[PDB]
Amino acid sequence: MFFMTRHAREPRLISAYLSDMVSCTQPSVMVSRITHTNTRGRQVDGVL
Amino acid sequence: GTYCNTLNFVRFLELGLSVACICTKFP
Repeated sequence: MFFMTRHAREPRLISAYLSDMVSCTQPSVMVSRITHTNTRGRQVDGVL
Repeated sequence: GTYCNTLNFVRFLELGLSVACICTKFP
């Protein structure tokens, strides 16, 4: 029910929850010409 | 500017599982 409240002490269960959440949705199928990038060149995947 | 990728194909001998068996063709 409440991650950040109950498991407010252990900082690894929260990261596990976040990883499971981001790796839960099917990636959309859209290749585009100009998208978001970072300084090095990696493209951004999602928004939180 | 924005397209859709269709038919993500896949081969077998590039997978990696093709090191437990010796596959070979025969007519």
